Amino acid sequence: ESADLRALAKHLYDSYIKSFPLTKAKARAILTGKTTDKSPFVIYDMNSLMMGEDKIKFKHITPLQEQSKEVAIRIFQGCQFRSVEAVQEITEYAKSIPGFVNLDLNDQVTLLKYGVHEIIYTMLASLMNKDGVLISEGQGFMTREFLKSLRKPFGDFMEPKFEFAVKFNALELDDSDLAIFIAVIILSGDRPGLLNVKPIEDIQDNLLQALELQLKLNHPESSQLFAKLLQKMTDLRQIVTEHVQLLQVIKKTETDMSLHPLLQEIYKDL
Amino acid sequence: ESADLRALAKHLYDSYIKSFPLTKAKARAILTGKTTDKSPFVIYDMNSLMMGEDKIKFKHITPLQEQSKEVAIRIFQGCQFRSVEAVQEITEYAKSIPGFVNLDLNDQVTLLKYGVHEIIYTMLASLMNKDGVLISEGQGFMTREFLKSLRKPFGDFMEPKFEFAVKFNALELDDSDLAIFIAVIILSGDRPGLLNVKPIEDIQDNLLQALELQLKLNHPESSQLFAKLLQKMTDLRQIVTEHVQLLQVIKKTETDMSLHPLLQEIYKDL
Amino acid sequence: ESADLRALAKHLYDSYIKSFPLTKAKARAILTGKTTDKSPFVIYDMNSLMMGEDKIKFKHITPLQEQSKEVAIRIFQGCQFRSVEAVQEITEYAKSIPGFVNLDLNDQVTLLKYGVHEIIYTMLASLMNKDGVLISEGQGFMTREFLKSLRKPFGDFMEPKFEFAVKFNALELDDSDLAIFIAVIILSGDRPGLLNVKPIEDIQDNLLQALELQLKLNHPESSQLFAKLLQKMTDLRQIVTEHVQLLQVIKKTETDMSLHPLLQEIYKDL
Amino acid sequence: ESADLRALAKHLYDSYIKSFPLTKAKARAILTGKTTDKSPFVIYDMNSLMMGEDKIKFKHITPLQEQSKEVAIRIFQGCQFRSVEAVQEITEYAKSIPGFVNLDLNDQVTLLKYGVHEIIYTMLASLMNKDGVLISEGQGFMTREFLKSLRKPFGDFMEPKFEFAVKFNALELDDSDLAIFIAVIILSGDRPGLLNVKPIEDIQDNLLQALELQLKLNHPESSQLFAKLLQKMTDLRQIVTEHVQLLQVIKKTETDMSLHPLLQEIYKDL
Ligand SMILES: CCCCCCC[C@@H]1S[C@@H](CC(=O)N(Cc2ccccc2)Cc2ccccc2)C(=O)N1CCCCc1ccc(C(=O)O)cc1
Ligand SMILES: CCCCCCC[C@@H]1S[C@@H](CC(=O)N(Cc2ccccc2)Cc2ccccc2)C(=O)N1CCCCc1ccc(C(=O)O)cc1
Ligand SMILES: CCCCCCC[C@@H]1S[C@@H](CC(=O)N(Cc2ccccc2)Cc2ccccc2)C(=O)N1CCCCc1ccc(C(=O)O)cc1
Ligand SMILES: CCCCCCC[C@@H]1S[C@@H](CC(=O)N(Cc2ccccc2)Cc2ccccc2)C(=O)N1CCCCc1ccc(C(=O)O)cc1
Repeated sequence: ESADLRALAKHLYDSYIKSFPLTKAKARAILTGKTTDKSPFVIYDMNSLMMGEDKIKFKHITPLQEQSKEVAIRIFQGCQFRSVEAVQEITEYAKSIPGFVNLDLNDQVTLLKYGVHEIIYTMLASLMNKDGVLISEGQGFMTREFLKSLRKPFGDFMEPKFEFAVKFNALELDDSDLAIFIAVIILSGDRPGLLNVKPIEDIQDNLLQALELQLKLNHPESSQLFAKLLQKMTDLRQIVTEHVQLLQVIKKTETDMSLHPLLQEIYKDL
Repeated sequence: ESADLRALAKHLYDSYIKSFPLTKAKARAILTGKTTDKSPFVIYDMNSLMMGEDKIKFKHITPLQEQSKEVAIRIFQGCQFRSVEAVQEITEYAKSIPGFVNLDLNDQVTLLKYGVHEIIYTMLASLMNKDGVLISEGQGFMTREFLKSLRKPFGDFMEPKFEFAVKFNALELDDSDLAIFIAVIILSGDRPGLLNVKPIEDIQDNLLQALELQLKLNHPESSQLFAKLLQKMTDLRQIVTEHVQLLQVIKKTETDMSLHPLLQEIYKDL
Repeated sequence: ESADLRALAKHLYDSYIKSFPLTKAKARAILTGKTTDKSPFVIYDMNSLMMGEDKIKFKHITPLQEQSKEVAIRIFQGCQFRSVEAVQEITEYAKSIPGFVNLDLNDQVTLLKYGVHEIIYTMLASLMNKDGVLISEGQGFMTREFLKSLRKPFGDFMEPKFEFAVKFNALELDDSDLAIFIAVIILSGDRPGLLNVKPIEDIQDNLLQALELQLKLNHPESSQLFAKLLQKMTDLRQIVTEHVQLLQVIKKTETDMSLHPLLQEIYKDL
Repeated sequence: ESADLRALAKHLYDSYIKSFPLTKAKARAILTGKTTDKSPFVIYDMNSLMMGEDKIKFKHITPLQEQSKEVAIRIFQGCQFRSVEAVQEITEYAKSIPGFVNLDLNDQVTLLKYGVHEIIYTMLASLMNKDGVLISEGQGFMTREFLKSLRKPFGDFMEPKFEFAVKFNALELDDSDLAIFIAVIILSGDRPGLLNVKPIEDIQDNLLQALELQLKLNHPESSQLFAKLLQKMTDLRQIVTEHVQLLQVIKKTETDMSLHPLLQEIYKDL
């Protein structure tokens, strides 16, 4: 029901609004150069990384970076802090998903467990441009080279995230559309331990129709955006696929490396 | 354009029908479909094979289980052949798509170079069911169980592909439907090295359009099929990466076997 | 380039076969293995000894235990003679080796002058077993015991070769493996009195890269065989020195035997 | 896995680092004096020789040279003074290679028994440049020709060593590299009195895999640095025995010459 779909739509909107602070909307208004209430303090090298330690809030080893826990570490054990934060919001927005919180207790988790990372890169896009990506609330702009120049491992960590973002953003999906896309993802139903599935599908349908008319409407010209959009999902897989294989490395190679429970539990290889 | 979408959809059925031997139709009839006609022989256990292997139109090596390849190695080195074939089938077909042949020969090489697999794993499905799969012109039937009983690298090869058929075939798609879905696979347009993506997406779109109306007209009581059937290429793409991982792996596991040369080159890998 | 390697192998294999009539495959077909075909006349005692040459395919002297020469010596002398044929064999296989002839002869000789012995014990390793050693076209089999009961500086010369063997043999290597293994020795590059090592050193590396891919291939389950192998040019390097000890030790014995000249020459000592 | 491999090594390095004092790196500092910090005090003859006993703590005689003990013996003992200490480090280190102590006691010792020397000559290498060898905690220095003149025996009890050092050094391997090749050494598999080897073997294989990768990574240009480095494994033994056999002489030649607790036990011909 159209009238019920705009409802469904609009319904997921405010939620996304209330579960996530850095909307694509704000995150884009901190990337262009137009308004300069406060632009993003940019990070491109060490002098700046450090300079941004004072200018920006980085509750980590302020002075050196080498001998007392190298930086890539602090820069990596950083995302993992934002991380916890993501699943916080993410899960939250999932709580609001129509009928979602009804399904098997065991499954909801699964849904979150996986779809949480896939959703992390979905969002993440609106956070970056081909010059770099914003950090800590978009209160800063870490450059693409700064990262690219890092230690043998982590060094390739993000570089493979732009090609996706660049393209994903190229569809020009505003906020109003994201939430529902963030909705579908979650109600996938093709995950391990998926106890009872048809329901998660009945839901995902609700949100596949909804989201559908949202593109047509919100993007009259964006012919085939839906198909185009749903397609992106594969992109998001490999990325999550690959990412994992990294934490697969990193930890059995960084055994002092801690890991918050929500992550400890979603960080499940394969 | 409706009517035009109507004919495109037919255009492709015809050709597909002409470029493709074992269809989902005739397969079904044979598989889970009764039609107790010219039923196939079955392989349910290692010997049950040998004691059947001599009962079919193969072409390469006789039943030699000692210093002459083991079941495993011979069944895969058999897919390859068959795949190698359908490659041309998908090729001749591809040469029937509106505007295709008009593409640059490099992209035509590309479009085909990657989508072939996806095309393949999708069609393999018209021969699968939870229990097994058609073999040798579907003149036989390999069991998911039997197959499961094979050498270490090969054992869990189909198990996860089998899962796909489950979900893919769950859509109960008919040939006229696969006919376009398969056309979309060829002109995916995101492939590496395409030098003219404009047109490749121009056609494809006219195909997503053509597809949609199809899935509609023939499945009026099943919404989001299109959007479902679409959000399936990620499963395929997923498989694609597996094959090429469960394979590259075998490269440095069967190189000594440089007794493949001309047959090894006539095949290469895909 | 793996293609390059996979062939160098068969090339050298070929030549190992063409150059070396008796192989392991056979020194094994008649050794402990069965194939009960051309059973090797055994020598367990001094008594069987004399009763043997009157049947053994030897060419020169008869089992003259009528105050005509003495056994041990006689049984030793039969070795050095063998090795002389050996050298021919090996001196030929040498030619098969990539640009082994493009090197200054003031090295080619050396390489052979020094390697030869090693290649002599490496093959002997295949003619034995914890229980003995094949003799005369393997058309015979001297015991591990009988030889122990031999004269003062003789009844305890091979033991180490046996002690050795075992180990080596345990790599269940095949002549196709050994071909390449032999090659790598020849171009040992660390031979004293070398003139232009560069080329040599280069080749042996190619060889080393061929051998290495071999074991990886030929033997898929046994890592570090390659290493467990290069750890063997050492034992051989030792055993070789035995060959000297008894020799410069033999001088003080079989010497005044001036009814030898053009024979103690044809064989000299190496 | 390359993950578990780049780790063993990493572990194996600090070990080396925290066990063996003067490193190859710290050493190559001294030898290449483009610095001033604390240059060595070189001994090029008796003239100079009696000066190290001024700025250096030469635990040996300074007044008269022959009667109340001569110079060669006054050095040799000094050589084997490090020996006892050579024990320490490795012995200490030995207990760091995973699964070491986990072996049957006796067997443990064996690895130490013999391998205790090959490392020594391995570690002495980094100590010496074509022109000589550092001595006394890297402070003092003892020339080649200086030692090349000593009493009849010792006279050349180093010349051949240098050669090896000279040649070995050229592997341009560092401590990361060594530590492992030091681990592989101890972790033999062909020692006189090895009850249970499959284990020893299974352990080295591990160190050997680590090693392999380590060399690639660190020396991407260094073609075959592996095989080559393993080749040296032979070389080290020649010297060993030669030291072994010429340490004999000095024994029955100099009957009062003692052989501190440790040394004796790890000293045995054959
Ligand atoms: C070594 C490899 C580094 C990898 C990439 C670094 C950029 C990330 S991206 C951004 C948001 C986010 O994490 N995401 C998800 C994500 C997951 C995987 C990969 C990359 C990004 C998106 C998010 C934002 C907004 C809403 C929802 C979700 C952020 O604040 N980042 C964290 C860095 C903060 C600054 C810092 C620097 C130095 C120090 C110090 O000197 O100690 C301390 C702190
Ligand atoms: C060891 C691991 C592999 C396991 C899977 C095997 C199933 C296939 S399914 C069928 C068609 C096809 O080839 N495909 C290709 C494919 C398969 C698996 C994965 C990916 C792609 C499906 C297809 C049909 C139509 C069009 C496109 C593609 C077939 O003939 N099969 C091939 C085997 C024939 C039997 C045989 C056995 C031994 C011997 C002997 O040596 O003596 C003789 C005959
Ligand atoms: C004295 C101590 C014992 C020494 C070992 C004796 C057995 C050898 S082992 C074998 C191979 C070989 O020679 N080699 C060389 C080698 C082995 C060990 C050490 C040094 C050198 C290896 C070879 C084989 C294949 C290819 C290349 C090289 C062989 O034909 N043998 C030759 C002897 C035949 C018997 C005989 C005895 C007496 C009389 C009589 O009544 O007059 C006649 C015949
Ligand atoms: C006549 C025999 C000559 C033999 C070789 C001499 C060089 C050695 S090398 C070095 C340490 C070491 O032993 N090695 C190994 C070794 C083994 C075999 C041969 C040669 C060297 C290095 C090592 C350390 C720790 C671990 C592993 C390896 C050292 O301090 N050296 C000892 C001499 C110190 C100076 C000295 C001289 C004169 C006087 C006096 O007149 O008062 C007093 C002291």
